[PDB]
Amino acid sequence: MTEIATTSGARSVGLLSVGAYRPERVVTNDEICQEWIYTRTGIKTRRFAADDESAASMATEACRRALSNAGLSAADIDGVIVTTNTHFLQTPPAAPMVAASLGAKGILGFDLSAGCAGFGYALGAAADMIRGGGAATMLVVGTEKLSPTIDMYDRGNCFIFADGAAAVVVGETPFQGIGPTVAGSDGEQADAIRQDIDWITFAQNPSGPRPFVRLEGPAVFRWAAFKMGDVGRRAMDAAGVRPDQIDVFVPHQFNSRINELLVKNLQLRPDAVVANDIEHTGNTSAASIPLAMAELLTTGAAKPGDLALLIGYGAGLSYAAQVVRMPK
Amino acid sequence: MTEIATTSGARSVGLLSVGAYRPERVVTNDEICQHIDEWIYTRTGIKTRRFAADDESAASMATEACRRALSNAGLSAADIDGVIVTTNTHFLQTPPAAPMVAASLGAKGILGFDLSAGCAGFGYALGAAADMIRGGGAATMLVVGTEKLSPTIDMYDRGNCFIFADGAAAVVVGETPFQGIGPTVAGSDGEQADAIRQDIDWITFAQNPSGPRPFVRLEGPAVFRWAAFKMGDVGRRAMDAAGVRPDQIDVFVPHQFNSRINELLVKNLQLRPDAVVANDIEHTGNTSAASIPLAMAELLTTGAAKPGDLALLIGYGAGLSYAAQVVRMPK
Ligand SMILES: *SCCCCCCCCCC
Ligand SMILES: *SCCCCCCCCCC
Repeated sequence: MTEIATTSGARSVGLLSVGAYRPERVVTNDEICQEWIYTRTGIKTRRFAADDESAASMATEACRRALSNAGLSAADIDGVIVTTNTHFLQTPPAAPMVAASLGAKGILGFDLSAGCAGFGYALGAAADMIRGGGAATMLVVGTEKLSPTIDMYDRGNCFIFADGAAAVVVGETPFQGIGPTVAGSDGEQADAIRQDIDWITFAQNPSGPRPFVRLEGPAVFRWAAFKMGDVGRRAMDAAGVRPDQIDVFVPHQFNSRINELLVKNLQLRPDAVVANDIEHTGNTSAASIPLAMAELLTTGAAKPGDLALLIGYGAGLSYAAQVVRMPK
Repeated sequence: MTEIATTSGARSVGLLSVGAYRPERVVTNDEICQHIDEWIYTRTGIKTRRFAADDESAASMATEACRRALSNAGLSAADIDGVIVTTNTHFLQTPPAAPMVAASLGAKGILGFDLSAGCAGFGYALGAAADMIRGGGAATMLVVGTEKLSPTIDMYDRGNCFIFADGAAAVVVGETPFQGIGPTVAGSDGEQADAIRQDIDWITFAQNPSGPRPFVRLEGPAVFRWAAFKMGDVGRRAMDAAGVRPDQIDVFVPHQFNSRINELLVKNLQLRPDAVVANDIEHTGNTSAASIPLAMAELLTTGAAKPGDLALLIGYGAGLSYAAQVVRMPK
């Protein structure tokens, strides 16, 4: 029964920085179709990536900005996790591609897919790896090129999804910066948000329709609005923080009315800042939460060290939540 | 500034069991390779491999492997707090497979995500699961490598038609009396991402689906050279991290990519003459993320390895990615 070593890393880990990338093309409600969109969803405009851009290329840019904001270079990073739904290759994964693009072609890394909640899972996994001693400093980047997956004839969701990327640096902090991860799924509602035709079935029958994103609105709305408050409470309990201590709330930027209901259910202070990046960023799935954090810090709405509650929710029916201290 | 709480989990974690699902369709070298009518065997060690049915998926096979893993641990779905699915052949951008897998086992509600790191998916997934359990995020998890690679194969690709295959195998990861999973050794060579790849991205394809379709492409010489050059060091780093010597390893479970690579690695790692070396590749081929746990499953089934034998795992593949650890054999 030979000894296998037990190891550990730094106990206190937090967000050292965030960097964000949004593509340049402003897309209006009048272009992604064929008066009440803003009212119903909270969206006015979104950003679409260029043809030559990819989830991977945007991840690279966000990571560059996150390193710069941390006072770090790529040689300081031990690992990278890319989280996404729009890396349109079965292999290779985007993480080593990003690693090489940053000039650290040899560092560990993998891709994490958990629908919209990928970021919360990816954060928790980096936190755990570092505390476990598998790394000291990591990049976690949510990146999405959703624009090509949208059926422009589907008024059900055509105005929802968008493009962009955002990265956080995660590493040793003087005090705990990332609370315990509260996560879960509802695999019985896997169909509620989906690619409608798998790629192989499509490739094997090219005379058929191509795949696009499909959404089941009432079922999604119902689930989020009514279960996400209890998830938020578990995240606050686990972190040992009270609802009234939360300065910033970053729900997934999926729909404004869902997020409005959550705020009331969660019993946060009246002055708690609630992320509304959705209005000019739309729904950027895995990139949503860190894009919203960056946006709040940019505008002055949040400050480094603010207590933020993050709740990711979406496809698979997956959610991941945690309390953090704001970076930068 | 009030301080954020931390949680804690098990210190000592291990592979409690393995469960293996192999689809029933047996495929010979003749059938998958247009160019061949015995050298494929000599050059790679592959004689046959299993192909999933048309109706089967990476997700469906994962469920089956999970059921078997649970039964092999004497546990139920009630005992699992998390599932990581690792694959390269879940052919949906969304939804992920992990939640539908969890539902399939009656553990709807439980956390889960999919992990992709080419062939090295399993080692990263095993590493991630151990980390999560020690961090207090879960107490007992399923980690399942699953692959339906058969429909990605170009039967005219003389360099790779014979390589890839279907299967799934899961491990139950949980608290043990003594440390059962050593630290994770991992890394990449992102500058060689094109070495193993889908050749046409899905969106580029979606715009011209009546033209050429995507298939798996592999630059074999490049991959052979890199594995033979690099994996010895990788193996040594995993043993060093676990605090073990080469002569202490009982079972060597390298990725089932090519038998000749794996022989070169045995010699390079300086393992014991009598160290048991995984050769599941012979009738299973390269099942990517399912390879290591399927190979563990095979050594146990044949009784070539026993539960508790000290094992060295090395995964290597696309991305150019690798992930390694010393573990005790499950079952
Ligand atoms: S909440 C996550 C939504 C992500 C959707 C991925 C795109 C699916 C359509 C592929 C054509
Ligand atoms: S070593 C990892 C091999 C994974 C191959 C995934 C399939 C890519 C081609 C899809 C058409």
